[PDB]
Amino acid sequence: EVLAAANSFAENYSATSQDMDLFQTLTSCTFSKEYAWKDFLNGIHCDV
Amino acid sequence: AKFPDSLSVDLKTMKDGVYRELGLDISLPDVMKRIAPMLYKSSKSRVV
Repeated sequence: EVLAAANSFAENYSATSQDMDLFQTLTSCTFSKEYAWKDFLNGIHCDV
Repeated sequence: AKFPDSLSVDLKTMKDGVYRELGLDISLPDVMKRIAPMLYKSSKSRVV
């Protein structure tokens, strides 16, 4: 039922500027100094 | 104008519809001043 409700809500969801801002808030940087592990691992290379 | 009384309603519909499709708002002068109005129906009336 939760999955069905999620599908029903997402199929009829309209993007909003405030919702975009809050999603970016989630995506944006943090109040604590965090190391960017994603681009570090993406750009890393190991040699034997 | 042709139907002057509906101009304010048309403005509000422009404000909300473009906001619905794309996050940018036209109340900001930079977008509405030139960038958005490019999507208008021209009156050149080419004949082929």
